[PDB]
Amino acid sequence: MKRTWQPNRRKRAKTHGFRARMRTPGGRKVLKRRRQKGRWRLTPAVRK
Amino acid sequence: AVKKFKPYTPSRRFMTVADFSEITKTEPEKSLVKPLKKTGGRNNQGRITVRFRGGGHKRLYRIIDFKRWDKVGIPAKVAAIEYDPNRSARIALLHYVDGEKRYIIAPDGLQVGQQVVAGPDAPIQVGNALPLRFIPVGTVVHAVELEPKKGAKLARAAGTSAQIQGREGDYVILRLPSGELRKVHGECYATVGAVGNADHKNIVLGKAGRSRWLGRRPHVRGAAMNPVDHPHGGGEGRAPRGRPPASPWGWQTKGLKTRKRRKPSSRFIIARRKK
RNA sequence: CCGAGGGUAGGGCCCGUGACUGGGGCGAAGUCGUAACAAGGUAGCUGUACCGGAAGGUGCGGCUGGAU
RNA sequence: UGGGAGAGGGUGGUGGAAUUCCCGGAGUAGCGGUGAAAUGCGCAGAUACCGGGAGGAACGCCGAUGGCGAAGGCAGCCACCUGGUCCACCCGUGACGCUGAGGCGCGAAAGCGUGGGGAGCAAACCGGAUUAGAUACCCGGGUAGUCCACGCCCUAAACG
RNA sequence: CGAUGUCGGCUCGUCGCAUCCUGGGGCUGAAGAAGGUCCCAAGGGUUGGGCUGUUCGCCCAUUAAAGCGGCACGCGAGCUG
RNA sequence: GAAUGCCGGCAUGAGUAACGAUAAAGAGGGUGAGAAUCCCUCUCGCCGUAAGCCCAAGGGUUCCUACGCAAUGGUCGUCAGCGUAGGGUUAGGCGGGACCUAAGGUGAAGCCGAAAGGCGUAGCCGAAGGGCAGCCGGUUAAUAUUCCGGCCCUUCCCGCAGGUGCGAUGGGGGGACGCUCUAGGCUAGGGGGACCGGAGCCAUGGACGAGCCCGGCCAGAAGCGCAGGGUGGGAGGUAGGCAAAUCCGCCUCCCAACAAGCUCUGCGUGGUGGGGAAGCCCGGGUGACAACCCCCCGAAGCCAGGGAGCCAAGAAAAGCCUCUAAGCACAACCUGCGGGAACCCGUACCGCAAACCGACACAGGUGGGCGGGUGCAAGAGCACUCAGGCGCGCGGGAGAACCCUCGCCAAGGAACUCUGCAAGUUGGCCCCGUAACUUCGGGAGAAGGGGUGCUCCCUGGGGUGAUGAGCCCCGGGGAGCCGCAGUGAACAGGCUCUGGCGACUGUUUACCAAAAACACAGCUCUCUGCGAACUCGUAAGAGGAGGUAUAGGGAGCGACGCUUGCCCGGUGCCGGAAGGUCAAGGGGAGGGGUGCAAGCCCCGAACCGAAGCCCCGGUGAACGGCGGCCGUAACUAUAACGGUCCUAAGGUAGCGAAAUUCCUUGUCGGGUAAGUUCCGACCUGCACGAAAAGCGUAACGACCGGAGCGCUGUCUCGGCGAGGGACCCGGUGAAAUUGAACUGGCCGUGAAGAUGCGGCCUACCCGUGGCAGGACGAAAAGACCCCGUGGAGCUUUACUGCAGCC
RNA sequence: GAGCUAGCCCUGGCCAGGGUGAAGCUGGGGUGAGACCCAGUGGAGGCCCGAACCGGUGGGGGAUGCAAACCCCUCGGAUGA
RNA sequence: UGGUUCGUGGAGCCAUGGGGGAAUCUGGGCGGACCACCGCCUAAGGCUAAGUACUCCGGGUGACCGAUAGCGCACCAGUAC
Ligand SMILES: [Mg+2]
Ligand SMILES: [Mg+2]
Ligand SMILES: [Mg+2]
Ligand SMILES: [Mg+2]
Ligand SMILES: [Mg+2]
Ligand SMILES: [Mg+2]
Ligand SMILES: [Mg+2]
Ligand SMILES: [Mg+2]
Ligand SMILES: [Mg+2]
Ligand SMILES: [Mg+2]
Ligand SMILES: [Mg+2]
Ligand SMILES: [Mg+2]
Ligand SMILES: [Mg+2]
Ligand SMILES: [Mg+2]
Ligand SMILES: [Mg+2]
Ligand SMILES: [Mg+2]
Ligand SMILES: [Mg+2]
Ligand SMILES: [Mg+2]
Ligand SMILES: [Mg+2]
Ligand SMILES: [Mg+2]
Ligand SMILES: [Mg+2]
Ligand SMILES: [Mg+2]
Ligand SMILES: [Mg+2]
Ligand SMILES: [Mg+2]
Ligand SMILES: [Mg+2]
Ligand SMILES: [Mg+2]
Ligand SMILES: [Mg+2]
Ligand SMILES: [Mg+2]
Ligand SMILES: [Mg+2]
Ligand SMILES: [Mg+2]
Ligand SMILES: [Mg+2]
Ligand SMILES: [Mg+2]
Ligand SMILES: [Mg+2]
Ligand SMILES: [Mg+2]
Ligand SMILES: [Mg+2]
Ligand SMILES: [Mg+2]
Ligand SMILES: [Mg+2]
Ligand SMILES: [Mg+2]
Ligand SMILES: [Mg+2]
Ligand SMILES: [Mg+2]
Ligand SMILES: [Mg+2]
Ligand SMILES: [Mg+2]
Ligand SMILES: [Mg+2]
Ligand SMILES: [Mg+2]
Ligand SMILES: [Mg+2]
Ligand SMILES: [Mg+2]
Ligand SMILES: [Mg+2]
Ligand SMILES: [Mg+2]
Ligand SMILES: [Mg+2]
Ligand SMILES: [Mg+2]
Ligand SMILES: [Mg+2]
Ligand SMILES: [Mg+2]
Ligand SMILES: [Mg+2]
Ligand SMILES: [Mg+2]
Ligand SMILES: [Mg+2]
Ligand SMILES: [Mg+2]
Ligand SMILES: [Mg+2]
Ligand SMILES: [Mg+2]
Ligand SMILES: [Mg+2]
Ligand SMILES: [Mg+2]
Ligand SMILES: [Mg+2]
Ligand SMILES: [Mg+2]
Ligand SMILES: [Mg+2]
Ligand SMILES: [Mg+2]
Ligand SMILES: [Mg+2]
Ligand SMILES: [Mg+2]
Ligand SMILES: [Mg+2]
Ligand SMILES: [Mg+2]
Ligand SMILES: [Mg+2]
Ligand SMILES: [Mg+2]
Ligand SMILES: [Mg+2]
Ligand SMILES: [Mg+2]
Ligand SMILES: [Mg+2]
Ligand SMILES: [Mg+2]
Ligand SMILES: [Mg+2]
Ligand SMILES: [Mg+2]
Ligand SMILES: [Mg+2]
Ligand SMILES: [Mg+2]
Ligand SMILES: [Mg+2]
Ligand SMILES: [Mg+2]
Ligand SMILES: [Mg+2]
Ligand SMILES: [Mg+2]
Ligand SMILES: [Mg+2]
Ligand SMILES: [Mg+2]
Ligand SMILES: [Mg+2]
Ligand SMILES: [Mg+2]
Ligand SMILES: [Mg+2]
Ligand SMILES: [Mg+2]
Ligand SMILES: [Mg+2]
Ligand SMILES: [Mg+2]
Ligand SMILES: [Mg+2]
Ligand SMILES: [Mg+2]
Ligand SMILES: [Mg+2]
Ligand SMILES: [Mg+2]
Ligand SMILES: [Mg+2]
Ligand SMILES: [Mg+2]
Ligand SMILES: [Mg+2]
Ligand SMILES: [Mg+2]
Ligand SMILES: [Mg+2]
Ligand SMILES: [Mg+2]
Ligand SMILES: [Mg+2]
Ligand SMILES: [Mg+2]
Ligand SMILES: [Mg+2]
Ligand SMILES: [Mg+2]
Ligand SMILES: [Mg+2]
Ligand SMILES: [Mg+2]
Ligand SMILES: [Mg+2]
Ligand SMILES: [Mg+2]
Ligand SMILES: [Mg+2]
Ligand SMILES: [Mg+2]
Ligand SMILES: [Mg+2]
Ligand SMILES: [Mg+2]
Ligand SMILES: [Mg+2]
Ligand SMILES: [Mg+2]
Ligand SMILES: [Mg+2]
Ligand SMILES: [Mg+2]
Ligand SMILES: [Mg+2]
Ligand SMILES: [Mg+2]
Ligand SMILES: [Mg+2]
Ligand SMILES: [Mg+2]
Ligand SMILES: [Mg+2]
Ligand SMILES: [Mg+2]
Ligand SMILES: [Mg+2]
Ligand SMILES: [Mg+2]
Ligand SMILES: [Mg+2]
Ligand SMILES: [Mg+2]
Ligand SMILES: [Mg+2]
Ligand SMILES: [Mg+2]
Ligand SMILES: [Mg+2]
Ligand SMILES: [Mg+2]
Ligand SMILES: [Mg+2]
Ligand SMILES: [Mg+2]
Ligand SMILES: [Mg+2]
Ligand SMILES: [Mg+2]
Ligand SMILES: [Mg+2]
Ligand SMILES: [Mg+2]
Ligand SMILES: [Mg+2]
Ligand SMILES: [Mg+2]
Ligand SMILES: [Mg+2]
Ligand SMILES: [Mg+2]
Ligand SMILES: [Mg+2]
Ligand SMILES: [Mg+2]
Ligand SMILES: [Mg+2]
Ligand SMILES: [Mg+2]
Ligand SMILES: [Mg+2]
Ligand SMILES: [Mg+2]
Ligand SMILES: [Mg+2]
Ligand SMILES: [Mg+2]
Ligand SMILES: [Mg+2]
Ligand SMILES: [Mg+2]
Ligand SMILES: [Mg+2]
Ligand SMILES: [Mg+2]
Ligand SMILES: [Mg+2]
Ligand SMILES: [Mg+2]
Ligand SMILES: [Mg+2]
Ligand SMILES: [Mg+2]
Ligand SMILES: [Mg+2]
Ligand SMILES: [Mg+2]
Ligand SMILES: [Mg+2]
Ligand SMILES: [Mg+2]
Ligand SMILES: [Mg+2]
Ligand SMILES: [Mg+2]
Ligand SMILES: [Mg+2]
Ligand SMILES: [Mg+2]
Ligand SMILES: [Mg+2]
Ligand SMILES: [Mg+2]
Ligand SMILES: [Mg+2]
Ligand SMILES: [Mg+2]
Ligand SMILES: [Mg+2]
Ligand SMILES: [Mg+2]
Ligand SMILES: [Mg+2]
Ligand SMILES: [Mg+2]
Ligand SMILES: [Mg+2]
Ligand SMILES: [Mg+2]
Ligand SMILES: [Mg+2]
Ligand SMILES: [Mg+2]
Ligand SMILES: [Mg+2]
Ligand SMILES: [Mg+2]
Ligand SMILES: [Mg+2]
Ligand SMILES: [Mg+2]
Ligand SMILES: [Mg+2]
Ligand SMILES: [Mg+2]
Ligand SMILES: [Mg+2]
Ligand SMILES: [Mg+2]
Ligand SMILES: [Mg+2]
Ligand SMILES: [Mg+2]
Ligand SMILES: [Mg+2]
Ligand SMILES: [Mg+2]
Ligand SMILES: [Mg+2]
Ligand SMILES: [Mg+2]
Ligand SMILES: [Mg+2]
Ligand SMILES: [Mg+2]
Ligand SMILES: [Mg+2]
Ligand SMILES: [Mg+2]
Ligand SMILES: [Mg+2]
Ligand SMILES: [Mg+2]
Ligand SMILES: [Mg+2]
Ligand SMILES: [Mg+2]
Ligand SMILES: [Mg+2]
Ligand SMILES: [Mg+2]
Ligand SMILES: [Mg+2]
Ligand SMILES: [Mg+2]
Ligand SMILES: [Mg+2]
Ligand SMILES: [Mg+2]
Ligand SMILES: [Mg+2]
Ligand SMILES: [Mg+2]
Ligand SMILES: [Mg+2]
Ligand SMILES: [Mg+2]
Ligand SMILES: [Mg+2]
Ligand SMILES: [Mg+2]
Ligand SMILES: [Mg+2]
Ligand SMILES: [Mg+2]
Ligand SMILES: [Mg+2]
Ligand SMILES: [Mg+2]
Ligand SMILES: [Mg+2]
Ligand SMILES: [Mg+2]
Ligand SMILES: [Mg+2]
Ligand SMILES: [Mg+2]
Ligand SMILES: [Mg+2]
Ligand SMILES: [Mg+2]
Ligand SMILES: [Mg+2]
Ligand SMILES: [Mg+2]
Ligand SMILES: [Mg+2]
Ligand SMILES: [Mg+2]
Ligand SMILES: [Mg+2]
Ligand SMILES: [Mg+2]
Ligand SMILES: [Mg+2]
Ligand SMILES: [Mg+2]
Ligand SMILES: [Mg+2]
Ligand SMILES: [Mg+2]
Ligand SMILES: [Mg+2]
């Protein structure tokens, strides 16, 4: 049956995207942490 | 008249529609329609603030002239009477001799081809706008401004009307459709006559589907809920209210007056609604 | 082929009968009240409506077959 | 053809009196009600009086033993649309008539449906008295209804 | 109680005998036939339905008889639910 | 040495279950160290509204080719969506961008918020919507509307010529719209042809035939033809379309008018460019100078912005046209022609699936288009089959129990059982014919029954032709033939009587409840006069509503029919400007501290002083309530009646052993041979009752009861048969569980149910297929129960607060 | 965190075929006119049968599954809330 | 109301959301309600090194670890998943 993952590249980008993150004080701080952790990709890679 | 249907289906049995015989044109004036942004009950927060709404038939807001003193002395020919889905009432398409076309809430007894006019000097005839101070006392009137130059507010719904009961200084005394006796400013425009389509109230929807067409989504009794939801929630099996009957928000829904007491407009309200 | 009739199925009328139920007639030596006949002690009757242990009462309109 | 009387009917208007209610003014120890009372109303200011507003219903005097209609019925007043009927002329038609099983229409009040309207009145109902009891009569309240539009209902001491 | 699944039904049995039947008897207010009552006896047998979830019971038609109990009110790593 | 400890390794179960749809396989030939599994041929089966083809998501090299088989592949492997390497994605016209707007998002102005931030008409962003210029064929191992070929076309720049008041983000027009039904004429697609083309074939008894088999088109500017869409013309006036206006709107006259005209699109033809089968031969050659036509069927697609009807009344903006404004008129725009210019991104391959979402090459999920033929009334249904694609990534055997799915069955026909659960029966279409009841629609496919194939003969109406042949469609009437059987296979109601609940179609516990529950039209209370009430928010702002009492919010009830009684003491709500109480504050008699003093400081009575409560009254479709004892009638029984106590007032109508009745399987009647159920009554209703509505009600129901008919393996009562497992052999090979084990019965004993203690009895060692009584078997640190001064959700006249309102 | 799920908003798309035959319209009958009746036309509906599609009624299978909700048969809605 | 040890306490002091509202030294604040006395200080403007906190980085040193330890990572680790 229909499951929880229904990939959509626009939805993925317009939600967890870098521009979404930087728009919000919570999101900006997410990037801070991920960067501080040394994480290789601060934002979900998506194929545009 | 109100059209009745033969019961060839369970819900056709009680379903009744309007007669639509007063209607002359079946298309809206393109010049005068704008798209209606549907709200679905929700506000700018996205939050439902009025419940059980949405999914109504797509409708197109016909711009109505509630000022009408916008064109004093300038007459107009009643060109057509049209359907307006945005209101209980019917609308009339006025071809002003100025060339300008406008919509007004069609009064009861209007005529395709009759001419009307707004102004103090205007006759006391159907569909004519005047300030109240020039309208004869006792004459029935509709579409009344509440304050000067603020647009018609009172008596706009189908069949509704107000009657002048006398004057007192700058103000006059109106009997609003509710039955409330209120002081309206004498310089407020009103249109002699009563709103047409008086048969509106005698319409039986007939089915659950028709309510949906009107954007009215199903209502849920407080009693049919749980304690987290409604004050009337819970109870094993059915149950009486078990408290004073209340809204979902707790406030009492039987008899409790909610109009603000120190409201400045109290000075101009004589007698509260009756019945 | 038709055909007495037999068979399956479904209707219509009439008769007997039926837990129980409704009111009716007669019985009288019972209990309850006293509605009508006199102005019957609130004039009566009537169609209708509602109501009451019961007769009845009351409303609305009608008749005199109402005393004075 | 020429007249006439009349609450005959339908619709739209409009006029005064009175009751109730609301606001104002003035005034105070009771008002009300009955066979007598009580319930009720009244110093939280009633009743009685004056001014004003809202609203509904019914139309005093004329009014009469009267008029009209087939009956039910119909009453302040104006206009409109409309029926029946009586009189004179003796002019036209030339028996074209009377009656009427069925049929159709009308049909007081009460009652019903949808919607308005609601002052007075008032089934139901509540209370006060009377009573042996009083699910009545009398008294203070009071809901349908009484009123309008529309459709039913089709009864009567619808009687001369 | 770091779990010993519960009524009744179905299936499959097996056991006790305080025996319902059949077998052997004593007494009888046992003439006969049919019973009553106690004794010995567990080998085998102990039907089909109606009602109710029912066990139980009542009822129908039979029968030699339509026994009563134990086995975690036998049996859900066998079924039903 | 233990913590159901943590991390790792390795055991057990065990050569065990399984190896993923029962659509299916066999042989021959090649390759290779190795072949059931890779390649080739033949034979067989499966899908064919797909299991075929094409899009869009998503995936991201999986594409093609060469070389490989450690691992991945549920087996094998020489093969592969796997490993290595190389190659492959070509656009002014397809899609998106350099165009437009939708919700929404963002947001100059502005508003708000302790900060972070929240809003906000315009503008901008935003598309699978509007707009917009490419069709046919050929070519590669792999791309093509992209390369090539032919035939067409758009925009931009420049120039030429002719034309004109040119000129805009400004004005107007247009773009611009629903649902259902639908006309005319075409196209797509399809069927037939005795006509045209074609390699061939004559078998096995017949056929050299109007024989069989195969094919008989595609695109194409201008012009023309057919079919449709769009659209009135001229003048005069003009005060409106926030400037201007010759445009638009409005008024008037004159013509035109269901036409014509002008214009746009579709289809046909169209110069020209292509394609072109079966068979045969080693993807290509051939067929072939291929033929390329006629008749019929015909769309849901095109003409289209067509028509009609209906109510629930059906986007925007740009492109486009027109109007003018600054400006500018040797400029500009328009029209034709010519030359030049035309960028970015995508393009492979999967795409109902082994490449997407499901940890898997997972019997699941995934939007749009195409989806042929014949037969069955029709159709996308069903059976077969074309094209195309597959036989499902372990096999070979055996022919036990048992399980699954399926077939049949003597006599009986529900005796089964909680229940006809299940399985039978019934089954499409044409005709005949259909009851109570009813809201007159229905109930109704009621019920029940007759017909159903084929052959010959006769005749009727339609469509396309022409009015005829031919084709196709819809019939009618005779007379015959065969079988057990004619919707001969597949797809396709069992029916009736009667009660409860709910009016009804709908909705719901995603993953144990689809119901009587929720919703529902409808009814009634109630709040709200508009900056509405109410809701969200600290606010701004929103929703309500661009609505205005025939409206909007809240509550209850729940189509409809007939109805909805009595109690206002208490609670709630509404009204009451008296009275009583009541906080801050006003007031300051009086009293105090301190100072030598004026002074400073402090306590402080009467008195005034809101809402709220008290208080007076109203209110039930507001929260709610709606008694008891005793006496009494020509026999008994009973109580119309009376008496009394209590109450705020003591249940009205209707209904009642009921979705309610404890006693209870109440009593009586019905049905049955027998009825704790069911239906009808009765009423001492433990403990119905009138909008938490009362009582009924046609129709409706995968709701829950009762009965009968029909038919049945449900049963008496089981038997046989089929396939997939189970079993055997080859390949691969788990799992929970597991203190260690050399793990028997009885009777006892033992923490009270012993393989493990005692006494007996019995017992050679080890397996395999089977059954489940025991190991208080496995699983889950019992959901029940209790306990903990454990935790949560919910309630209130518990406490104490806060928002909110006064 | 609304790529599952709930509701709403914008913009698109889908629902083979068959059956029933409301209003209306026309013609006729009827009447003072009517109401109304009758035939033909017409094509309404939370209308009927039934695919796609949306469901999830009963049974069986499955239960270390093909599957952390599947499979077979049966059944509901299918122009509409 | 907050701050201070100060929870309304006899509650001053410092700060201030509301209302009232001065004076310039003969001004004013304070020394724990208040009054006197004796004293201390000069509010409603601003700036100011050093001594102090921390350790991304660099270095030195360990009765610190020695690959289940020591940082999550000694290894291409905030990676694979
Ligand atoms: Mg789905
Ligand atoms: Mg996941
Ligand atoms: Mg996307
Ligand atoms: Mg997208
Ligand atoms: Mg890096
Ligand atoms: Mg109709
Ligand atoms: Mg019906
Ligand atoms: Mg109508
Ligand atoms: Mg339209
Ligand atoms: Mg529009
Ligand atoms: Mg527009
Ligand atoms: Mg917004
Ligand atoms: Mg938001
Ligand atoms: Mg009208
Ligand atoms: Mg209404
Ligand atoms: Mg109504
Ligand atoms: Mg509603
Ligand atoms: Mg509701
Ligand atoms: Mg609930
Ligand atoms: Mg909640
Ligand atoms: Mg609550
Ligand atoms: Mg409750
Ligand atoms: Mg609950
Ligand atoms: Mg409840
Ligand atoms: Mg209850
Ligand atoms: Mg005002
Ligand atoms: Mg008497
Ligand atoms: Mg009397
Ligand atoms: Mg009398
Ligand atoms: Mg009595
Ligand atoms: Mg009375
Ligand atoms: Mg008189
Ligand atoms: Mg007379
Ligand atoms: Mg004469
Ligand atoms: Mg003569
Ligand atoms: Mg009458
Ligand atoms: Mg009357
Ligand atoms: Mg009384
Ligand atoms: Mg008495
Ligand atoms: Mg009275
Ligand atoms: Mg008389
Ligand atoms: Mg336990
Ligand atoms: Mg013995
Ligand atoms: Mg003896
Ligand atoms: Mg004897
Ligand atoms: Mg003997
Ligand atoms: Mg003995
Ligand atoms: Mg024995
Ligand atoms: Mg034995
Ligand atoms: Mg025995
Ligand atoms: Mg039974
Ligand atoms: Mg015997
Ligand atoms: Mg015993
Ligand atoms: Mg026991
Ligand atoms: Mg047991
Ligand atoms: Mg037992
Ligand atoms: Mg079990
Ligand atoms: Mg059991
Ligand atoms: Mg069950
Ligand atoms: Mg159960
Ligand atoms: Mg561990
Ligand atoms: Mg083996
Ligand atoms: Mg084993
Ligand atoms: Mg085995
Ligand atoms: Mg095996
Ligand atoms: Mg399997
Ligand atoms: Mg199968
Ligand atoms: Mg197989
Ligand atoms: Mg097969
Ligand atoms: Mg070989
Ligand atoms: Mg096919
Ligand atoms: Mg590759
Ligand atoms: Mg490949
Ligand atoms: Mg390998
Ligand atoms: Mg190898
Ligand atoms: Mg290798
Ligand atoms: Mg392998
Ligand atoms: Mg696998
Ligand atoms: Mg590869
Ligand atoms: Mg090109
Ligand atoms: Mg483009
Ligand atoms: Mg550019
Ligand atoms: Mg753009
Ligand atoms: Mg914003
Ligand atoms: Mg700003
Ligand atoms: Mg686009
Ligand atoms: Mg394009
Ligand atoms: Mg091509
Ligand atoms: Mg290529
Ligand atoms: Mg020009
Ligand atoms: Mg110009
Ligand atoms: Mg323009
Ligand atoms: Mg057509
Ligand atoms: Mg073509
Ligand atoms: Mg031969
Ligand atoms: Mg063709
Ligand atoms: Mg003018
Ligand atoms: Mg202008
Ligand atoms: Mg001009
Ligand atoms: Mg052509
Ligand atoms: Mg060729
Ligand atoms: Mg050649
Ligand atoms: Mg040749
Ligand atoms: Mg040739
Ligand atoms: Mg044709
Ligand atoms: Mg169609
Ligand atoms: Mg159209
Ligand atoms: Mg724009
Ligand atoms: Mg100029
Ligand atoms: Mg560029
Ligand atoms: Mg490509
Ligand atoms: Mg592909
Ligand atoms: Mg699928
Ligand atoms: Mg598809
Ligand atoms: Mg495919
Ligand atoms: Mg594949
Ligand atoms: Mg997959
Ligand atoms: Mg994978
Ligand atoms: Mg596979
Ligand atoms: Mg799959
Ligand atoms: Mg699908
Ligand atoms: Mg068929
Ligand atoms: Mg089907
Ligand atoms: Mg099929
Ligand atoms: Mg096939
Ligand atoms: Mg397989
Ligand atoms: Mg049989
Ligand atoms: Mg039988
Ligand atoms: Mg039975
Ligand atoms: Mg069944
Ligand atoms: Mg069949
Ligand atoms: Mg019958
Ligand atoms: Mg039939
Ligand atoms: Mg044959
Ligand atoms: Mg069928
Ligand atoms: Mg019952
Ligand atoms: Mg229901
Ligand atoms: Mg349903
Ligand atoms: Mg569920
Ligand atoms: Mg759940
Ligand atoms: Mg669901
Ligand atoms: Mg779950
Ligand atoms: Mg669940
Ligand atoms: Mg259901
Ligand atoms: Mg109702
Ligand atoms: Mg607003
Ligand atoms: Mg608003
Ligand atoms: Mg608005
Ligand atoms: Mg309810
Ligand atoms: Mg009360
Ligand atoms: Mg009260
Ligand atoms: Mg009271
Ligand atoms: Mg009282
Ligand atoms: Mg109050
Ligand atoms: Mg006083
Ligand atoms: Mg003093
Ligand atoms: Mg002192
Ligand atoms: Mg007060
Ligand atoms: Mg009540
Ligand atoms: Mg109470
Ligand atoms: Mg007696
Ligand atoms: Mg009673
Ligand atoms: Mg009974
Ligand atoms: Mg009860
Ligand atoms: Mg009990
Ligand atoms: Mg009982
Ligand atoms: Mg008994
Ligand atoms: Mg009997
Ligand atoms: Mg039962
Ligand atoms: Mg009964
Ligand atoms: Mg009894
Ligand atoms: Mg009840
Ligand atoms: Mg109640
Ligand atoms: Mg009932
Ligand atoms: Mg009825
Ligand atoms: Mg019923
Ligand atoms: Mg159901
Ligand atoms: Mg069997
Ligand atoms: Mg077999
Ligand atoms: Mg074997
Ligand atoms: Mg013991
Ligand atoms: Mg024991
Ligand atoms: Mg033992
Ligand atoms: Mg030992
Ligand atoms: Mg065992
Ligand atoms: Mg087993
Ligand atoms: Mg053991
Ligand atoms: Mg066990
Ligand atoms: Mg266990
Ligand atoms: Mg478990
Ligand atoms: Mg634990
Ligand atoms: Mg525990
Ligand atoms: Mg639980
Ligand atoms: Mg405690
Ligand atoms: Mg304790
Ligand atoms: Mg606690
Ligand atoms: Mg708690
Ligand atoms: Mg708030
Ligand atoms: Mg409030
Ligand atoms: Mg969603
Ligand atoms: Mg489709
Ligand atoms: Mg259809
Ligand atoms: Mg029509
Ligand atoms: Mg239809
Ligand atoms: Mg339907
Ligand atoms: Mg259906
Ligand atoms: Mg299912
Ligand atoms: Mg279910
Ligand atoms: Mg089966
Ligand atoms: Mg499961
Ligand atoms: Mg179905
Ligand atoms: Mg439906
Ligand atoms: Mg819709
Ligand atoms: Mg403090
Ligand atoms: Mg203290
Ligand atoms: Mg302090
Ligand atoms: Mg301050
Ligand atoms: Mg000093
Ligand atoms: Mg200070
Ligand atoms: Mg001090
Ligand atoms: Mg001191
Ligand atoms: Mg200073
Ligand atoms: Mg500093
Ligand atoms: Mg220094
Ligand atoms: Mg420093
Ligand atoms: Mg270092
Ligand atoms: Mg070392
Ligand atoms: Mg290591
Ligand atoms: Mg480590
Ligand atoms: Mg080591
Ligand atoms: Mg580590």
